[PDB]
Amino acid sequence: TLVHVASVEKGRSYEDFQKVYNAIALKLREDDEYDNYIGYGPVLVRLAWHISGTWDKHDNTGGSYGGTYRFKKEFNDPSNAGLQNGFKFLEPIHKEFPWISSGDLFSLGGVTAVQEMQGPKIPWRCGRVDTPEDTTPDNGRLPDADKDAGYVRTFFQRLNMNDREVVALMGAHALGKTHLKNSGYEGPGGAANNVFTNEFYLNLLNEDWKLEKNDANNEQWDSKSGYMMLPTDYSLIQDPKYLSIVKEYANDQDKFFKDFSKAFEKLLENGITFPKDAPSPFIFKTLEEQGL
Ligand code: HEM
Ligand SMILES: OCc1ccncc1
Repeated sequence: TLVHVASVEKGRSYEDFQKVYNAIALKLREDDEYDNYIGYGPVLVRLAWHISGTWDKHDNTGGSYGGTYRFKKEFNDPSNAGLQNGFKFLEPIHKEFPWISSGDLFSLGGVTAVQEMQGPKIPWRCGRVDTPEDTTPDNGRLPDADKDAGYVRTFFQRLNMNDREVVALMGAHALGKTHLKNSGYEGPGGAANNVFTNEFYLNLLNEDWKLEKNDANNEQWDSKSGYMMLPTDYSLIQDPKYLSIVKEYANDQDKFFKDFSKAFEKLLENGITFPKDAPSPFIFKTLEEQGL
C-alpha cells in the first residue's frame, strides 16, 4: 500500500508559491482570446481535476501527487483530449519557476483559475513530488458522460467523494464549453462561462431541456437558450438525493462556494499524506487583492 508523503520544495515558502500564482493569473489575464474569448480559466480547472481524478483509494495509485500527466500514456488518454492546451499554457510558467513540481503546478493552475474567475478561495498545499514514468496510471480511470446517477455515485466513491461533494464539484460545468472534437459533446452550460457562479444549478432547474442526439451521435440535453448538459449532469436532477442538493446550491451561491472549495481541495489532495508539521494550507491573494 503506497504512501505519498508531501515534501515541500526545498527552501520554498508561501511567498514563492504566491509568485507562481501571480504568473499564472497574469497569463490568464493576457491570453483572453483563447476558445472564442473564454480564456484559459476553464481548461485549467479541468486539467487540475483530470490529473487528480485518476486516483484509486483502494491502492493509492494515480492522483495529483506524481505529476504523471507529463508522460505520454496519460497526456494521450482520450479522456484528456483538449487538456494539451492547458499544459502548453503552463509551460512558460514552469520555465520561470523550474523548482515547482509538476503536480503542484497543475493543481495550482486550477486553484488560480477558480479564484481569478471570482470564485471562492481554495486553500492549497504544496509538496507533491514528481514520480517516474512507470507510476503513470493506465487510461480509463476518468468518468464517462453517457451514464446515470448510479454510475456517477459509484464512480466518485473511488475518490472518496460523497453526494454533497459530487454535486458541489459538478458546479464547475458552468465553466467553459464542451467541444465536439475533444469529447463528442458540444456547447456551454450557461451564459457566464468564465466567471465562477452557481449558474449550473439554476440552469438545471429552470431551463427547458430537450434530449437530442448531437453530430457525434451522442445524447445530450439542450435548452432553448443554447445551453447543454451531459447525461451525467442531468442525472443530478433525476436522483432524489442529488436533486435536493442541486436545489440548495441554486438557492444559495455562498453555500455552493463553501462546499466547492472544500471538495476541490479534497480532490486535489487525495492520495497525499501531509506530515503533521507541514505548513498550513496556503490561501493565495488574487491579483486584485495585491494591486497587480
Ligand atoms: C461525471 C463526472 C464528469 C464528467 C462525465 C465530465 C465530462 C466532461 C466533458 C465531456 C467535458 C467536455 C470536454 C471538452 O469537450 O472539451 C467536460 C468539460 C469540463 N469539465 Fe467535466 N466532467 C465531470 C466532472 C468534472 C469535475 C469534477 C470538474 C471540476 C471540478 C469538471 C470540470 C470541467 C470543466 C471546467 C470543463 C470545461 C473545459 C473547457 O471549457 O475546456 N468536470 N467535462
Ligand atoms: O463546459 C460546459 C459544460 C456544460 C455541461 N457539462 C459539462 C461541461
